[PDB]
Amino acid sequence: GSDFRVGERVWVNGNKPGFIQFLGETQFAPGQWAGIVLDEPIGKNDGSVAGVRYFQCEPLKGIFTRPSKMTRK
Repeated sequence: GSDFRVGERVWVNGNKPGFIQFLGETQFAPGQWAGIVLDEPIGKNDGSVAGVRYFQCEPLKGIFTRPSKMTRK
């Protein structure tokens, strides 16, 4: 009903909660991406990929996902 916004609480596939820290295109892949800081350290990065920073968080709490792979509740 409404587009995602920075700061929104989201649930990534598998029902992993996090907050949106980045939205848009990135250098590592085409299309739209969502940079999320997860509640749990089950992520893959600190908000950067290949030395390029999109956002910042603990090294194991950041992940980038397609907006289609996350939902609100």
